[PDB]
Amino acid sequence: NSIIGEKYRWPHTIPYVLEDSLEMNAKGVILNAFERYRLKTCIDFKPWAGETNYISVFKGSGCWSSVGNRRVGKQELSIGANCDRIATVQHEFLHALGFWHEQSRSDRDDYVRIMWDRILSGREHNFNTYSDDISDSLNVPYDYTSVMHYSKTAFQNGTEPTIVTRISDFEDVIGQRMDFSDSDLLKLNQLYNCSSSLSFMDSCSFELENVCGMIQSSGDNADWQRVSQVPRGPESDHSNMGQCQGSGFFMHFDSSSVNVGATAVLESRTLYPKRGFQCLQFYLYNSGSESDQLNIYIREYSADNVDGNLTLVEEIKEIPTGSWQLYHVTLKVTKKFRVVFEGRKGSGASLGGLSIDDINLSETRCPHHIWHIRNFTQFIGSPNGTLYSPPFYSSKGYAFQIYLNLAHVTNAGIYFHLISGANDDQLQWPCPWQQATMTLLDQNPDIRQRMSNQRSITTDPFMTTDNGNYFWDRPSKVGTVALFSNGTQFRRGGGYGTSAFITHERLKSRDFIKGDDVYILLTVEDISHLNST
Amino acid sequence: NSIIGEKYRWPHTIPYVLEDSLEMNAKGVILNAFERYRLKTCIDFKPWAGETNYISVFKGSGCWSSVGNRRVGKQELSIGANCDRIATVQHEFLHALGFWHEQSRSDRDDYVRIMWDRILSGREHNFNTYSDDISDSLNVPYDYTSVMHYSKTAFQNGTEPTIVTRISDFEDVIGQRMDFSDSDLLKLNQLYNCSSSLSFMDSCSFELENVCGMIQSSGDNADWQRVSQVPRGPESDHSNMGQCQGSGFFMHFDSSSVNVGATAVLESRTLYPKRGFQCLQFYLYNSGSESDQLNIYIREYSADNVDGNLTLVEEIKEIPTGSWQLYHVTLKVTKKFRVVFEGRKGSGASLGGLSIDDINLSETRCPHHIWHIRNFTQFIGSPNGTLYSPPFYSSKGYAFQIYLNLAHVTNAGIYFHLISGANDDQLQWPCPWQQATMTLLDQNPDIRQRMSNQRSITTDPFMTTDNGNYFWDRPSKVGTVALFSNGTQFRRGGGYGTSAFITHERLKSRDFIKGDDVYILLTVEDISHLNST
Ligand SMILES: *[C@@H]1O[C@H](CO)[C@@H](O[C@@H]2O[C@H](CO)[C@@H](O[C@@H]3O[C@H](CO[C@H]4O[C@H](CO[C@H]5O[C@H](CO)[C@@H](O)[C@H](O)[C@@H]5O[C@H]5O[C@H](CO)[C@@H](O)[C@H](O)[C@@H]5O)[C@@H](O)[C@H](O[C@H]5O[C@H](CO)[C@@H](O)[C@H](O)[C@@H]5O)[C@@H]4O)[C@@H](O)[C@H](O[C@H]4O[C@H](CO)[C@@H](O)[C@H](O)[C@@H]4O[C@H]4O[C@H](CO)[C@@H](O)[C@H](O)[C@@H]4O)[C@@H]3O)[C@H](O)[C@H]2NC(C)=O)[C@H](O)[C@H]1NC(C)=O
Ligand SMILES: *[C@@H]1O[C@H](CO)[C@@H](O[C@@H]2O[C@H](CO)[C@@H](O[C@@H]3O[C@H](CO[C@H]4O[C@H](CO[C@H]5O[C@H](CO)[C@@H](O)[C@H](O)[C@@H]5O[C@H]5O[C@H](CO)[C@@H](O)[C@H](O)[C@@H]5O)[C@@H](O)[C@H](O[C@H]5O[C@H](CO)[C@@H](O)[C@H](O)[C@@H]5O)[C@@H]4O)[C@@H](O)[C@H](O[C@H]4O[C@H](CO)[C@@H](O)[C@H](O)[C@@H]4O)[C@@H]3O)[C@H](O)[C@H]2NC(C)=O)[C@H](O)[C@H]1NC(C)=O
Ligand SMILES: *[C@@H]1O[C@H](CO)[C@@H](O[C@@H]2O[C@H](CO)[C@@H](O)[C@H](O)[C@H]2NC(C)=O)[C@H](O)[C@H]1NC(C)=O
Ligand SMILES: *[C@@H]1O[C@H](CO)[C@@H](O[C@@H]2O[C@H](CO)[C@@H](O)[C@H](O)[C@H]2NC(C)=O)[C@H](O)[C@H]1NC(C)=O
Ligand SMILES: O=C(CN(Cc1cccc(C(=O)O)c1)Cc1cccc(C(=O)O)c1)NO
Ligand SMILES: O=C(CN(Cc1cccc(C(=O)O)c1)Cc1cccc(C(=O)O)c1)NO
Ligand SMILES: *[C@@H]1O[C@H](CO)[C@@H](O)[C@H](O)[C@H]1NC(C)=O
Ligand SMILES: *[C@@H]1O[C@H](CO)[C@@H](O)[C@H](O)[C@H]1NC(C)=O
Ligand SMILES: *[C@@H]1O[C@H](CO)[C@@H](O)[C@H](O)[C@H]1NC(C)=O
Ligand SMILES: *[C@@H]1O[C@H](CO)[C@@H](O)[C@H](O)[C@H]1NC(C)=O
Ligand SMILES: *[C@@H]1O[C@H](CO)[C@@H](O)[C@H](O)[C@H]1NC(C)=O
Ligand SMILES: [Ca+2]
Ligand SMILES: [Ca+2]
Ligand SMILES: [Ca+2]
Ligand SMILES: [Ca+2]
Ligand SMILES: [Cl-]
Ligand SMILES: [Cl-]
Ligand SMILES: [Zn+2]
Ligand SMILES: [Zn+2]
Repeated sequence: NSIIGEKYRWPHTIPYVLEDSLEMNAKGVILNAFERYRLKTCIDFKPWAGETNYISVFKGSGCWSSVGNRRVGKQELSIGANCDRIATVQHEFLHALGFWHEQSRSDRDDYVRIMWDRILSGREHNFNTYSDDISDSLNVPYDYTSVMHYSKTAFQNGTEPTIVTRISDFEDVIGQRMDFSDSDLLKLNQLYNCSSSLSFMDSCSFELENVCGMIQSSGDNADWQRVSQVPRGPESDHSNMGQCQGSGFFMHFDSSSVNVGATAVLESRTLYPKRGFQCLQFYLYNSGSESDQLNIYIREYSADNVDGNLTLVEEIKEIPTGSWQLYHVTLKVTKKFRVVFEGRKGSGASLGGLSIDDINLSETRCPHHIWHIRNFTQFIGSPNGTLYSPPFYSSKGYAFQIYLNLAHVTNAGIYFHLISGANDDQLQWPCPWQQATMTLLDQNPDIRQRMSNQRSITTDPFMTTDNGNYFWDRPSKVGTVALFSNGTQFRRGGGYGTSAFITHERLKSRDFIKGDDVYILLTVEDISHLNST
Repeated sequence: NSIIGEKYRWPHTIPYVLEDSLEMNAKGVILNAFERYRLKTCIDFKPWAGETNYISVFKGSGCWSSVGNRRVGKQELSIGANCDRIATVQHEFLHALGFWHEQSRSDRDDYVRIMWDRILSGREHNFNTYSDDISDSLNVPYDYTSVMHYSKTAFQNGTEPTIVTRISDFEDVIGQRMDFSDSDLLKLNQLYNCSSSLSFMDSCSFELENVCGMIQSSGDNADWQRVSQVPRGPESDHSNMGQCQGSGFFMHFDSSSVNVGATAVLESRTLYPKRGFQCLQFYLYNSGSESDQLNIYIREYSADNVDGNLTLVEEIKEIPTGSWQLYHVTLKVTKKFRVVFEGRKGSGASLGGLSIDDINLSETRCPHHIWHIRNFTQFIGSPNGTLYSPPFYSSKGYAFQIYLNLAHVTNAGIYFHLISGANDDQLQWPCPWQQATMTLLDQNPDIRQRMSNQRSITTDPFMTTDNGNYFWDRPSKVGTVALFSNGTQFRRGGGYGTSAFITHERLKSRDFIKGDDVYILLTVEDISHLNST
C-alpha cells in the first residue's frame, strides 16, 4: 500500500509547521505522535527552517493528507476537530510518508469485500484500489490490524458494515487506532531503509543466557541469578508468565541468604545517548523484606573520568510484595554510560529477594504517575467496574483522579477528574490549558512492540456546565461529594475524556492485561506554551 | 566491531574475482557463501567487470582479509588450504565488509578473560582491542555466538584455553563456524541500511490468525482448518510442538469426513520473483490414508489470463504417517505468482488428515536429496552411532552414500561415499570434480534464523590411496563389500569428509534436533566448469 516512485520520498527528517488553527490539545497530541515515530522508525521531525518541501499541520475539515512527498513546497496535512488523537496523527503522517489505506491494496479483494450497496451515496470514492504497477505492498501480507485500515463502518449508510472481512473473526479487528501495527513498521522501515531509531536504546527480558550484555559486579557480596522461579516468589517470570515450558527467566537477588547491608550489582552494557533525556522502566517483584531496596545509579564516562563516575539517581524502597510492580526512572544523561542496579538487603528479615524483568530503556519522557489495577479481569463488563485511581498531584500542583468505566457492554470509557487538593488556595482557576494524557499500557516485554492505547484532553478554562459554572473550576465550588478509600471526604470535579477509550475486545487482546494486572500511564502538563507556534 | 568511516563501505554489490590459485572445492564453497549473503542481507556479489575497487579471492597462506573497503583497487582476500568452508568464507567477507573480530571490541574484557600466560610467544598481538573512536558496535550487545569470535583455543600454547568467557556456559560456544549469528546480521544489515534481501520470499508458521496472507479457495470441496491439534495426529504443531500453552498452529485438511477425490485448496499471497528459480519447503504430517496426496501448483499471472493459469509442479503421494516430514519442491517461476496447496483424499479409508506447517520460500536452489534420521538422540556419543544414509544418485549418475559417525565423545563426523550404481559402466572414473555439499539443517521455523552447519568436499580424480588405487575410482574396483538394509550387497568406496563436522554440544543446540528428528541436506554437483574463473 506504498506509493511507487523515488520522487515521493521525504528526507528521513520531515520539516513541519504547527499552524495556529490547531486546537491546543491537537498540538500536544501531534508532538506526541512524533515521539512514537522517533521510537520505532528512522523518521524524525524538526521545525521548518526554510526547507522547500515541508508539512503544514492545520485545523482543516476532517483528518486527511496527501500520499507521499508531493514536492509542492508547503504540503498541507489536516488535523481537524476530533482528529486530535495520536493514532490518527500517526495515520495521517503515514499517508504523507507514502502509504495508502490498507484496504486500497491491489490484493484487497482477496481479504475484504466492499459492500458498495451499503456505502453512503457520494462516499464510494474513498474505497479505491491501486494496481501493483503503482502500489507496492513491500512483500508484506494483508494486515487487518493496520492503523491504515478502515473500520467496518466507514461511511456506512445504516447499521450494516461497508467492509466485510472474509476471515469473519477480523470483522471488528479492522479499524484499530491504538498504534503502529508490526506490519506498518515493517513497511515504513523498509521503504526508508531504516537501520535504527532515535529514541530506542535497549530492551532486556533475560530470555537469552547472555542476559542482554549485562555484567555482574565482583566488588560486592552476591550475584544476581538468572532463574525461572523462586520458591517464595515469583513462581514465574514476567515476560512469559509460565506460558512456555523451559522459558521465562528473570534476574533475582536473594536477600534471604546475605547479611544486612550486603549488595548485588548488575550493570548494563555501554550506551551512547542521542537526546539528553531517557526513561528507564522495568518490573520488580519483592518476596523478601520491605527494608530491602533497589538503588539505580548512572555510570557516566568522559575524558575526565575514563573509568566512569557513579551518580545515584533513585532509591526504590518499601517495594510491595506479591505482585509484579512497574517502575519508571527518569534520566538526563548526555555522555556514554551504563545503568547500575544495586540490590541491597535491609535490616528486616527476608525469606525471598528482589526480582527484575522486562527492562526497557528509551530516550523518552517518563510518565508522571502510574495507576496499577490488580485483579482487573473481573471488572470488564461488570456493574462494579467503576474504578477510580488514587489521587495524584500534577506538575503544576493540581490534584486529579482518573475514572475508568468498564461497566458498559462494548466500550470502555476513561475520564480525567480534578479533585480537591492542598494547593487549591494558590492555584489558578479555572484550570487553564493542562493537557492530561492517559495511556493504557500494552505490556509487551519489548517497548518496540507495544501498541499502547493513548488519549489526551486539555482543560479549557472557558468551558462551562449547564448550570453556569466553569467546568474546570475549583472542585470545592463545582464538584460533587466523594469518599476516599480510607473514608476521607473530598470534592470531585467534572470528568472529561471519552466513553470510547478502547473496546473490550481490544482491551482483552495483546498484553494490556498481563498477570490480571493493568497499568494506566498519566502525564498532566501545562501546554499553554503551545498557544504560539 | 564495525570500522568507523564512510570510506570503508563497499557498494551493496561487491565485484569479485575467483583467482585460479583457489582450490576447486574452495571456489564452490565461496559461491555458496554468496548465496547466504543474498538470502539474509542486502549484500550481493557480481563478477568484476572493470570496477576500480574489487575483491580478489586467492589461495594465500591461511584465511584473512582487510577490514572494510580499503579503496586500493585490487583488494585481496585469502581462502587458503583448509579455508574452503562456507562459514569461514562468510567470516572473511564480514571482514571485507568492515567487521573486526567480536573479542576485539572495546568492552570485550567485561565478557571474556584473556589468559595471556597461555598464548604462543609472538601471538599476543592477535588479542588486541580497538577503542570506540575507531570501532562501533552499533548498539548490539557482546555476541558470544558471533561468527567473528575466536574459539577458546586461539593461539593457545598447550591444552588450556586462551579465551575464557566470564559467563561459563559460553566457554565452548565461542568460535562457532556454522552461519551468521542473529547479531552478525543485525550489525551488517544496520551498517549497510539493508531493507530486504535478494532471495528471501516468505516464511509462514500460521502462528497468527491471518495465516500469512494465505487464501481459502471457493472452487473446491473443503477448507483447510487452522488448528493446534488433531485427535489422530499431530498432537501439536511443528513450530512450537506444544512448548507454549495456547500457541502453535498448523493448517489441517480433514480427509476423514470427505468423499474420495475431494480437495481442499490453500493459496498463498501474490509473490514477485527476482531470480527465476525458487525452493518451496514445508513440513507435512499424515494421520489419514496412504492414498491421500498433496498437490502443489503455481498460479502464474500474465496478460493472457489475468485470472491466472495453474500448473502442476509436484504430486506428493504415499506420505509416511505418524511423524512430521520435510519436503522440498523446486520451482522455476519468472512472473508474479502464488503457491497453491491442494490436499486430495484418496480411495483409502481415513481417520485423520493432512497437516502442513513451517513453510518457507526462497529464490534458492533446493537440495538434491534429503536424509531423514528418526529417533536421533539415542545415537549421540553411542558406540552404535554409526549411521548410513539411503543410497542416492547424483545429477550426473554417480551413486553415493553418506556416513555420519556420532560415536566419538565430543565431535560428530560426516563422510561422503561413492557406491556402486546402475550407470557405472558409462560414468567417468575416477570421479572428476564432483562437489558434495552436506548440510545439517537447523530446523528453525523461519529460514532467515537458521544456522545450518554445512561442509563441502570435491572429488579429486588424482587422489590416491596407500595401495596405489585412485581414491574416487569405480567402487567395484576399489571399494569394500557392504550390505544395504534389505540385504542386497553393493560396493562402497572410500569416505571423505571430516571427523569434526559438528561438536555434540552444538548438535544438541538450536533446532538441529527437532522432534528427535535430524535432516541432512545433500547436493552433488559437477563443478568442473570452475577450473577457469
Ligand atoms: C535393496 O535396496 C537397494 C537400494 O535401494 C535396491 O537397489 C536399487 O534397485 C532399484 C530397482 O532395481 C534401482 O533402480 C534403477 O535405477 C536406475 C538408475 O537410476 C538413476 O539413474 C538414472 C540414469 O541417470 C543417467 O541418465 C540421466 C538422464 O537419463 C542423466 O540425468 C544422468 O546424468 C545419468 O547419465 C549418466 O548415465 C548414463 C548411463 O545410464 C550415461 O549414458 C550418461 O552419459 C551419463 O554418464 C536416472 O534417470 C534416475 O533418475 C530417475 O529415478 C530416480 C529414482 O531414484 C528419481 O528420483 C528421479 O527423479 C528420476 O525419476 C536415477 O537417478 C534406473 O535407470 C532404473 O530405471 C529403470 O527402471 C525403472 C523401473 O522399471 C523405470 O521406472 C525407469 O524408467 C527405467 O526403465 C528403463 O530401463 C529399464 C531397463 O533398465 C527398461 O525396462 C525400461 O523400459 C526403461 O528403458 C531403476 O530405477 C536402483 O538403481 C538400485 N539402487 C542402487 C544404489 O543400486 C535393491 O534393488 C533392493 N533390493 C531388493 C531385493 O529389493
Ligand atoms: C486518606 O487519603 C487521602 C488521599 O491521599 C489523604 O489525603 C492526603 O493527605 C496527605 C497528608 O495529610 C496530604 O499531603 C500533603 O500534600 C501537600 C501537597 O503535596 C503536593 O504538592 C506540594 C506542593 O506543590 C506545589 O509546590 C511545588 C514546590 O514546592 C511546585 O513545584 C508545585 O507545582 C506546586 O506549586 C503550586 O502550589 C503552590 C502552593 O503550594 C503555589 O505556590 C505554586 O505557585 C503552584 O501553584 C508538593 O511539594 C508535593 O510534592 C512532594 O510530595 C509528593 C508526594 O509526596 C512527591 O511525589 C514529590 O516528589 C514531592 O516530594 C505534592 O506534589 C503537601 O504540601 C504537604 O506537605 C507539606 O506539609 C508537610 C507537613 O507540614 C511538610 O512535611 C511538607 O514539607 C510540606 O510543608 C503534605 O505532604 C495530601 O495532600 C492529601 N491528598 C489529598 C488528595 O487530599 C488523607 O490524609 C487520608 N486520610 C487518612 C486519615 O489517612
Ligand atoms: C533506500 O535505499 C535504496 C537503495 O540505496 C535507495 O534507492 C536508490 O535511490 C536513488 C535515488 O532515487 C536511485 O538513483 C537509485 O537507483 C536507487 N537504488 C536502487 C537499488 O533502487 C532509496 O532511495 C532509499 N530510500 C530512501 C527513502 O532514501
Ligand atoms: C546508510 O544510510 C546512511 C543514511 O542514514 C548513509 O549515511 C550518509 O552517507 C552520506 C554519504 O556517505 C553522508 O553524506 C551522510 O552524512 C550520511 N548520513 C548519516 C545520517 O550518516 C550511509 O552512507 C548508508 N550506508 C551505506 C553502506 O549505504
Ligand atoms: O483516512 C482518513 C479518514 N477517512 C474517513 C473515515 C472517517 C471516519 C471513520 C473512518 C473509519 O475508518 O471508520 C474513516 C478518509 C477521509 C479522506 C478525506 C477527508 C476525510 C474527512 O475527514 O473529511 C476523510 N483520513 O486520512
Ligand atoms: O581470523 C582469522 C584466522 N586467524 C588469523 C590469521 C590469519 C592469517 C594467518 C594467521 C597466522 O598467524 O598463521 C592467523 C586466527 C585464527 C586461526 C585459527 C583459529 C582461530 C580460532 O578462532 O580459534 C583463529 N582470519 O581472518
Ligand atoms: C441511505 O439508505 C436509505 C435506505 O436505502 C436511503 O433512503 C437513503 O437515500 C440513503 N442515503 C444515502 C446518502 O445513501
Ligand atoms: C465485581 O463483580 C464481578 C461480576 O459480578 C464479580 O465476579 C467480582 O467478584 C466483583 N468484584 C468485587 C471486588 O466485589
Ligand atoms: C609454550 O610453552 C612451553 C611450556 O613452558 C614452553 O616451553 C615453550 O617455549 C612455549 N612456546 C611458545 C612458542 O610460546
Ligand atoms: C544404541 O545404544 C544406545 C546407548 O548405548 C541405546 O540407548 C540405543 O537404544 C541403541 N540403539 C540400538 C541398539 O538400535
Ligand atoms: C574449465 O573451465 C572452463 C570455463 O568455464 C570450461 O569451459 C572448461 O570446460 C573447463 N574444463 C573442463 C575440462 O571442463
Ligand atoms: Ca523474562
Ligand atoms: Ca556480584
Ligand atoms: Ca506453526
Ligand atoms: Ca475451500
Ligand atoms: Cl512504555
Ligand atoms: Cl533451508
Ligand atoms: Zn487515511
Ligand atoms: Zn578473522
